[PDB]
Amino acid sequence: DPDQFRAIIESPEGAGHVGYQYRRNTGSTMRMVSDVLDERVSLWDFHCDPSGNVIQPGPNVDSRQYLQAAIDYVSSNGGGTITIPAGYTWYLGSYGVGGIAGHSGIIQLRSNVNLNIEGRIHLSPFFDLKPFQVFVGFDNGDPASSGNLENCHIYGHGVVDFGGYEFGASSQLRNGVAFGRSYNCSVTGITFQNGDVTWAITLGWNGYGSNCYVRKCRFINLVNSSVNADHSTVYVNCPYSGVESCYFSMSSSFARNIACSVQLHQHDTFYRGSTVNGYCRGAYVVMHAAEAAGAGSYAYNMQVENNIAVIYGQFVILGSDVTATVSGHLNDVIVSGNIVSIGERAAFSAPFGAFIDIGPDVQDIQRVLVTGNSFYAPANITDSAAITLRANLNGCTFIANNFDCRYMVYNAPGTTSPVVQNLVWDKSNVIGGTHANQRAGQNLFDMQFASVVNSTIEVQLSCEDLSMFSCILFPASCQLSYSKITVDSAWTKSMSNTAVFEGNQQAGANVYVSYPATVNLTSYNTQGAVPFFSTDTNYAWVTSAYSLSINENLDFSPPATYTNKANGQLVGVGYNEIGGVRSVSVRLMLQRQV
Amino acid sequence: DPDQFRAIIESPEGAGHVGYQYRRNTGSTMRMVSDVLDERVSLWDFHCDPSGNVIQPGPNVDSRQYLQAAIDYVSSNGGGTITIPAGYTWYLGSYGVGGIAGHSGIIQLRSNVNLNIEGRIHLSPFFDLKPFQVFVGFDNGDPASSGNLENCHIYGHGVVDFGGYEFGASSQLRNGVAFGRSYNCSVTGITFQNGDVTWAITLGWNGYGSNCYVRKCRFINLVNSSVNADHSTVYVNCPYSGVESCYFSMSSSFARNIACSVQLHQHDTFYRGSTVNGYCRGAYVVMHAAEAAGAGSYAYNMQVENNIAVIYGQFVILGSDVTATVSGHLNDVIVSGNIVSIGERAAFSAPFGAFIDIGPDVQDIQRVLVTGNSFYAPANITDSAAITLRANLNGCTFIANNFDCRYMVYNAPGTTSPVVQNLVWDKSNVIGGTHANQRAGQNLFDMQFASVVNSTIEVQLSCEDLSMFSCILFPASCQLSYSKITVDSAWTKSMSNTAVFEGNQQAGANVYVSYPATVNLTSYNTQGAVPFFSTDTNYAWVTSAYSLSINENLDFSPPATYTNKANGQLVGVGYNEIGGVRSVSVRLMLQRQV
Amino acid sequence: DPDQFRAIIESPEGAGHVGYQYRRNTGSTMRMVSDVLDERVSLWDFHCDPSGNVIQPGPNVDSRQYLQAAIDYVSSNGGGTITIPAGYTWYLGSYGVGGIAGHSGIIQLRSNVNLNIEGRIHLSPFFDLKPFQVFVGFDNGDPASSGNLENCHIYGHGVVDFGGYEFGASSQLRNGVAFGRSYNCSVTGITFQNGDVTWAITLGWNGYGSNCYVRKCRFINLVNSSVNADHSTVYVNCPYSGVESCYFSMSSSFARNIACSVQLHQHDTFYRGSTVNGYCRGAYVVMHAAEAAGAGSYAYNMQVENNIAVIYGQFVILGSDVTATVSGHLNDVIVSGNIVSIGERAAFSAPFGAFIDIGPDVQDIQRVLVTGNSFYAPANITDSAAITLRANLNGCTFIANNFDCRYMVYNAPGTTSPVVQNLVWDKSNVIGGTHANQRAGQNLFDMQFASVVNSTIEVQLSCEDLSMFSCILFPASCQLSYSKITVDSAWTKSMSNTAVFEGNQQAGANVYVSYPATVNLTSYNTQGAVPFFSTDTNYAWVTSAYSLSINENLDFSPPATYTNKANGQLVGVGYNEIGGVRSVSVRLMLQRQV
Ligand SMILES: CC(=O)N[C@@H]1[C@@H](O[C@H]2O[C@H](CO)[C@H](O[C@H]3O[C@H](CO[C@@H]4O[C@@H](C)[C@H](O)[C@@H](O)[C@H]4O)[C@@H](O)[C@H](O)[C@H]3O)[C@H](O[C@@H]3O[C@H](CO)[C@@H](O)[C@H](O)[C@H]3NC(C)=O)[C@H]2O)[C@H](O)[C@@H](CO[C@H]2O[C@H](CO)[C@@H](O)[C@H](O)[C@H]2O)O[C@@H]1O
Ligand SMILES: CC(=O)N[C@@H]1[C@@H](O[C@H]2O[C@H](CO)[C@H](O[C@H]3O[C@H](CO[C@@H]4O[C@@H](C)[C@H](O)[C@@H](O)[C@H]4O)[C@@H](O)[C@H](O)[C@H]3O)[C@H](O[C@@H]3O[C@H](CO)[C@@H](O)[C@H](O)[C@H]3NC(C)=O)[C@H]2O)[C@H](O)[C@@H](CO[C@H]2O[C@H](CO)[C@@H](O)[C@H](O)[C@H]2O)O[C@@H]1O
Ligand SMILES: CC(=O)N[C@@H]1[C@@H](O[C@H]2O[C@H](CO)[C@H](O[C@H]3O[C@H](CO[C@@H]4O[C@@H](C)[C@H](O)[C@@H](O)[C@H]4O)[C@@H](O)[C@H](O)[C@H]3O)[C@H](O[C@@H]3O[C@H](CO)[C@@H](O)[C@H](O)[C@H]3NC(C)=O)[C@H]2O)[C@H](O)[C@@H](CO[C@H]2O[C@H](CO)[C@@H](O)[C@H](O)[C@H]2O)O[C@@H]1O
Ligand code: NA
Ligand code: NA
Ligand code: NA
Ligand code: NA
Ligand code: NA
Ligand code: NA
Ligand code: NA
Ligand code: NA
Ligand code: NA
Repeated sequence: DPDQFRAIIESPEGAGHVGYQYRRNTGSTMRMVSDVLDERVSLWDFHCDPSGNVIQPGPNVDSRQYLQAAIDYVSSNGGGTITIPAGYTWYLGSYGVGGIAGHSGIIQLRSNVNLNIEGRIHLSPFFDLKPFQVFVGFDNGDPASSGNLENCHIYGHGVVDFGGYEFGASSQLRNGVAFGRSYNCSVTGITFQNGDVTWAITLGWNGYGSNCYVRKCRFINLVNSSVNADHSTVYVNCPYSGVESCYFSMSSSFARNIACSVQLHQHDTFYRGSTVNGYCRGAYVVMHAAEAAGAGSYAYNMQVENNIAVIYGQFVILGSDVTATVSGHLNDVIVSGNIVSIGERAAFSAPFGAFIDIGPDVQDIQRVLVTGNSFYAPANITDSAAITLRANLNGCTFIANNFDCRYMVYNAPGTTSPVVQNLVWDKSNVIGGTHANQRAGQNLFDMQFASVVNSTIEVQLSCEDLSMFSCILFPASCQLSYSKITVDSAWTKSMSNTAVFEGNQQAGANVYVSYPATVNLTSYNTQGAVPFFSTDTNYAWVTSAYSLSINENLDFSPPATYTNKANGQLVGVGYNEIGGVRSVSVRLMLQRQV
Repeated sequence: DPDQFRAIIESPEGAGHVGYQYRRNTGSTMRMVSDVLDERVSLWDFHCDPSGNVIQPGPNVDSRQYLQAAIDYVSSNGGGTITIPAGYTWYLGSYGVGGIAGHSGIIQLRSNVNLNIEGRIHLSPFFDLKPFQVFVGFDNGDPASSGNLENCHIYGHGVVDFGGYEFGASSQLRNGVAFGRSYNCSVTGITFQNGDVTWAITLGWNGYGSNCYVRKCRFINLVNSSVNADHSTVYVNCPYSGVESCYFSMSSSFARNIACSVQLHQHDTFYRGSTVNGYCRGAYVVMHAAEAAGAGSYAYNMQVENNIAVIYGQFVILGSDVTATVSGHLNDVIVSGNIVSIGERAAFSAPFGAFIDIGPDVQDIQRVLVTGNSFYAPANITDSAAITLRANLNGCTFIANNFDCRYMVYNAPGTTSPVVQNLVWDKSNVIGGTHANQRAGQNLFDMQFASVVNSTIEVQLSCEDLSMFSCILFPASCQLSYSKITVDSAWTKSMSNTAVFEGNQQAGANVYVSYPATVNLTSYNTQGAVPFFSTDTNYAWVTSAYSLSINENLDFSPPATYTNKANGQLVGVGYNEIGGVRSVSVRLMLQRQV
Repeated sequence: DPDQFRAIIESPEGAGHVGYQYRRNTGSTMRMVSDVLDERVSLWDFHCDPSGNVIQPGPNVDSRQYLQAAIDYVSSNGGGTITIPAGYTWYLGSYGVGGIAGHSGIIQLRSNVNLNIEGRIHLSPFFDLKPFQVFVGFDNGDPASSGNLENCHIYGHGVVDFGGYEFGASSQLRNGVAFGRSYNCSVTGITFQNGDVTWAITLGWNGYGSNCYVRKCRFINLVNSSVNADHSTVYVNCPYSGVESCYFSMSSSFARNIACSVQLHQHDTFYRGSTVNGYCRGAYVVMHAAEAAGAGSYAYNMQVENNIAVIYGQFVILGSDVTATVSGHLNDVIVSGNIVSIGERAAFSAPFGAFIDIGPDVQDIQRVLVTGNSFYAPANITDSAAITLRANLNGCTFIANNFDCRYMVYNAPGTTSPVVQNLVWDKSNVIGGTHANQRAGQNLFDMQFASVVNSTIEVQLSCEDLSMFSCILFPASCQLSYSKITVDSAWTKSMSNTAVFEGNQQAGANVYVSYPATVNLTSYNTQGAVPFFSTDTNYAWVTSAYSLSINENLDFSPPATYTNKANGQLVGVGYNEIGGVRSVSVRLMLQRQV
């Protein structure tokens, strides 16, 4: 049948008739060529017209149904990896159908079906002014009724290009990859670019999912208009999941005001080793009660480490909230090894610059460690703080950071009156000098709170700034109890005010406080050991004080150390070599219970 | 010969007769189809019966000999990568033969032969109740006589499933990958699951090997029975080797009592960026003298950083030991950036909770830096410590950590009496408040040692805990010399005991100590400058003291500062505006040589 | 035409006549075998003689033109990935031509053309004694006229072997991969070995380039002769670029004196997670004004974290410089989590050992944070320092490090006289004890500078070292102002000198200083409250002092605290129970404005 043989060979079954054995090894399987070819699969195997003839991709070709067919087919065989070939741009030109339609989905991902994107995937103008989620892992329009997406990995050296199209309306949503209720899924190596989107990738769905990761990806120019309501490049909404070694860049002015790189919203999540430029915000670390279904109502074991950022707003934002029925809690957080600066901008030209923000809208944030970070803002940016503490806080600890910005602790007066507990600012935090001389009328630690309890503020300057009103100021409206507040004397000799308690709160029974002050004293006339007393009676709270001044006199000396008396004078015993009433003005370290 | 031509084409040599040139490029090599196919290799090329017909894998098919044949064949050509295809589960049903038999080996790995596991590898019930090591890189039953395994990489999106089978006896061993005397080997991307094993991966053999790594792997439910004697998921037994970005999870109760994620046992080894849940222990960092053959008897440059863990026992365990002939030493260790909690459990229901443990069974551990970590244990877990110091220590330094647990330093009285040198607890360690009010009868730093030398403990509270017996207590049995022990006054005003030296050890010539105390004093009756003396004679050791109390009196003041006298009284000079014997009880900061 | 059919099949077009459809799927594209084969490409498709017959690689075969042809061809189709097959060594035996010739180039890389190196690439002896750059991404002999290289990735399990050939002359250059003006390029997984080269990889060109990375690579024995002038394994000369998780090893003696692992020379660059053995230096972090064209004249956001190193010289070297026209600035640097030791060597046998060096040859270095690192040098290495501060510094901050070496701060007297600003050494830096008893004639902090301003040095010992001359010494030639210098008393009771100011600089108006001293005092004879005065008149600068000694006497007590008098005596009020002139020698804490 040698006519039939030639016909068979040229037919689509022809490769199934040509035998093969690996490297002529007689111990190897006797196969057909088609068997070996069938070990791999690409978009070319599905990118064909109804008569089976291949179609070249391009801007007038909608590749969506072909990729979907490929995905569908490989899913039917228990999975595999589909290559999107290099050297070609594959345009997407229509919405998907079925369970992804509720999500404005283009492509449905399926379990165990990996995409090796080596070429480029580009959105056609069909999508201009419309919502879209390019890859969707949900299988139901209602995520609560969705099955899971498992073991789906997107990787390669290729690109997803969003076509530069602006949002049509603020209320729209746009996404690159929504993995859905996603278990062991990942994106590695891909560049996402040239868009106006809400997110590039989302992981999980309200706590459902596990072991999802974004690694070695680039995210470039993904906000481009004033219509875009909000952008967060990666939203991590399942536990045991994270972002590592990624690069995030924006150029748009709008991004400086609206864009965040990462959301960590479930327990055991991380954001590491990544570089951010041009964004408003670095990361939110948040437990929303509305997202607590899959993994509980606590966000714990949250890690933000070893990132590099230039931002215009706030680096890390901490928060939690409630619904009628569920209480969200954020605890057990570490922020460490990050090097962050506020980019060159005018004061008040973007959201208030901060390393840590305690974001408003019942919060419960505690057990946070912020350690071994650097923060810098240029000297003109009045709105820059180590922490903007703008809502209730139940604990945050700062150790061994270097903060070089306008404020250390700040909240705006007569906005919120946060209730503050367990704010620990260790003496090993180094306060930079870039804003020296810029602080007229300002308090370095401006404690504009309802109350402060169980808190520690150990102020240590590293250079002079005599422009500042005070190192630390508590308004009379702020209650202060069971706290330690100290101001180290270095670089403070010429300051009129070091610590200010406008409500005399430092007299509290369990307030432990020390700071420098200038005190005028007068002695009795007695020759010999002689008392010196303060002229003012403002010191009923002082347990001891000691001299920070030299004694220019030969004929007498004031006391080295002082106690107080019931009338609020200080008193100490000096020495009159010759008698006479003495009158001196001395710099003292005032101490209370320390 | 056109009959012969058709026959040739359908034969196993047929692809070797069909010509090919890349993309019709006339400058390309004129090849045959078989040449291009021979560029890749899969298990399908060896998974055949004796007549060459392919065999489908499945639970009634033992794939072992076929994979071994593939490995053997590729090794003969100088190496390559064998694909274990996606969409299939490949069952292993028998032991291997030869040099791996001594190791209970299933598959022998060979140098330069990589395995790309995209499908699933599952153990058949043949292995129920038996020992096994799935992949073995030794080529001799005696590892000391083994050749090396070099340049062998196992990677992909696939899975090794251990079939859920329990151990048959405690004395058995079970492993996933033993690389052997392994140089430039790695496992990346693989999920190891559903087992009862000793290890999932071991790297090296008693110091022999180099540049072995486990990256982006998952390890899930690898302990399931009470028979399992001990589990450590990755054992690193060669230098210049490590674990990074991995995920470790257990669900079994037995795992909470026996399972550790990593062993770092040779120099220049690391454990980074990984997430652990459900394990007893995080990592051992140990030099066993018995393992010192390949790389010397020092474990140095050991790094445990930026991990996330929920454990039930101890995070990092430090140790070393000796044989008759060889002395093991552990030095130059860093533990940093880790965020760790003891999981919800009853007190004493698992091994004692600790961030650092100094593990018993001559140790030599020194030059350890523990910095910028968080640790948390729930308030009910009495058995929780920043360090359980249960064997000899030659040095460990703690700086800028946040420890929130029951004890800071602990050892059980009348177990061991460790000899302690160079324990440094810097003031920048922040002590959390979760266990406040839980510490009746307990010492926060319970120094239950034979001796303490060249040590620093700078206690700083961040909130009150008046339940505790003391901040720090030394029993009379503990010698204390050439040390600094300080208790900051903040939050201590109402404590009866701050530091306790049951053997009066704070009087030592080179002991530098300060802590608060209440002292009753009486003055002479003299008007004017007047001495006040303590009623008790317990202060022969005090170099100075100063007031931590206000003076409620108008008519006199006690001294601000005090020295001592030979009889052990304190003495200072106050001021009697009017004469009369005065009697006061004051809170003082007692100081010795500081 | 069945003769023609058989002929066609055996021809190079034969595979283009054999039909295929994926897995017999009738919905799949009807293709030819050649179409599926054309989805991949290897060196075999170009490694052929002029008649198209394949050539086997080997030491007598020059593979260069064949690889270049492959690269060229794939570039023409918009890119792809070329495999360099496993199981073969591919020798390079000649220079390339054209635009790479100016760079001594062998292979020209092209945009979007990736190289998957699974086999070995070896240099033939043609290259002995000659310069070479194996892979070059420039397209012009003058880099300023070069186009860019974009989207080029080199990866796999293979090896580049430099053939062991020595340099022929010091003035020559040799490189593995020069990416050129390189945007989104990377090298992953490759081992570079057995050479005498200047660099293994360079990224960027004078600030031009972006998003270039070296990951999971090994670099082994890349210096082997005394001819080699200088070696730096990776030179990062574009922003948003870095090195992570790499391994660097040298065995040569010459490497201990000349070799550095990484250069970070542009903003937003990083060096993380890597292990170094046998090198002189870890990393330079430098802004050269001569390299400022592409990305500006500031190196900012520079990160060196979580590395492991054994080196013989300096870990991190900081610098900047100028040209006639351009000023380079280095700022916003973090160095954190690194564990580093000086390898076993004789004192002065290699460049001076240091954790941080401020390298000479107008510098501008500021806003540097050095935190949470360990450093160790063996006790014999006299030339070991936490910082060698050998050129001008505008700021560096040290917090919570553990430095165990001979010096903390050092500069050699009568070499440079650096101008120092904003040097911050926080009290949380722990000073190790390995060099105790080795410091005869040495100052632990040897402040051999022109001047020191706005600086903080808080010395805290952790053990005794009475061998040292002083803890800190300022020569009379060093101006000191607006600074804080403190020496904690612990472990200092027996020291003759703690802080030394050879120019009496501690008297400065804005110098804040405290340290211990022994002081002889004499009292008046008066019974009762009685003054004690120092016999020496060296204390005009002291604001207060207090006792660090016990009082062995019953009949009197010296003052607990002292002030001074205009003549430079100290004075305080003690108590004579019985009268008589008293004479005591006491250890005091001397304080000035603190
Ligand atoms: C851009 C971004 O992520 N911003 C963060 C805030 O997130 C919140 O606003 C977003 C605005 O885009 C999201 O809401 C929008 O999308 C919702 C979800 O889309 C639906 O469900 C999807 C699964 C389908 O595919 C879609 O087709 C659609 O059906 C939609 O319901 C909203 O109407 C719309 O506005 C974001 O919603 C979350 O999206 C993730 C990712 O897709 C998804 O997994 C979640 O299910 C979904 N959550 C919920 C509850 O629906 C929404 O959360 C974020 O709130 C803010 C955190 O900071 C604030 O709150 C802190 C705690 O009080 C406080 O401290 C802080 O100061 C506050 O600013 O951070 C970013 O702004
Ligand atoms: C599970 C685990 O790793 N536990 C750690 C302890 O390791 C020790 O016990 C293990 C129990 O499973 C291992 O011993 C077992 O296996 C030995 C080796 O198997 C043989 O050799 C292999 C190469 C072959 O393939 C096998 O067929 C067989 O011939 C076997 O000899 C023992 O009888 C058996 O109990 C573990 O042994 C090491 O295994 C690694 C990995 O396979 C291998 O590379 C080494 O060669 C082998 N070492 C030796 C010396 O044989 C064995 O080390 C670990 O000791 C402990 C550390 O903490 C303790 O010690 C500290 C220092 O004193 C102390 O501070 C601390 O408090 C102590 O708890 O940590 C885990 O428990
Ligand atoms: C080995 C190394 O990298 N050493 C570091 C120092 O770099 C400087 O010396 C190098 C010696 O090899 C390089 O100069 C050499 O190469 C130059 C460039 O080659 C040319 O241009 C290439 C693009 C072509 O392919 C070549 O064919 C050739 O045309 C050449 O011009 C020089 O003559 C030659 O000596 C190195 O030069 C840089 O090389 C990189 C990587 O290839 C390239 O991207 C740059 O363009 C090129 N730069 C310049 C300006 O040409 C050259 O920089 C390095 O200077 C030192 C830093 O520390 C010192 O300076 C600090 C600041 O003052 C100071 O604090 C510190 O104490 C100092 O030691 O670090 C290493 O030693
Ligand atoms: Na929807
Ligand atoms: Na905390
Ligand atoms: Na209030
Ligand atoms: Na054995
Ligand atoms: Na240490
Ligand atoms: Na004892
Ligand atoms: Na050149
Ligand atoms: Na700094
Ligand atoms: Na000078």
